[PDB]
Amino acid sequence: KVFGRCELAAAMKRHGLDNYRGYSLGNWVCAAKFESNFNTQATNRNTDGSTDYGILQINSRWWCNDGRTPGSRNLCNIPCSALLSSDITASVNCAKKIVSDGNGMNAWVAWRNRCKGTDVQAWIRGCRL
Ligand SMILES: [Cl-]
Ligand SMILES: [Cl-]
Ligand SMILES: [Cl-]
Ligand SMILES: [Cl-]
Ligand SMILES: [Cl-]
Ligand code: NA
Repeated sequence: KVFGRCELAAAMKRHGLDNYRGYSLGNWVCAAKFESNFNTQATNRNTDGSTDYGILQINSRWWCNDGRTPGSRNLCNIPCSALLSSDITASVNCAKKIVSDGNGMNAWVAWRNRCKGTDVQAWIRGCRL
């Protein structure tokens, strides 16, 4: 599923991401835009053999099991394929664990390079929330 901007904002708000660990909703929408272009089916392979999955490009090196990342962890206790669903619940719940692990949203490279320090409220401007 390719979300619209306001559609995704509303879904993330319903799932408790607005101001989660102090990160306003626009931070999460901005991260999703630049990580996946709002596409739940996005995958990308990393140099070390791990793979990033879904709307927030969660990495199999630490967070999910895809059966092809030897020596990795599965800290969200999910198969990576669950992060590709049209229902974003699994991605949001895993993202909550990630952002709570000490480094905040700096875990998302695209957030750090394209969202951090910008006017992220623009990503939810005009949306009915
Ligand atoms: Cl957009
Ligand atoms: Cl915001
Ligand atoms: Cl594995
Ligand atoms: Cl949902
Ligand atoms: Cl933080
Ligand atoms: Na893994």
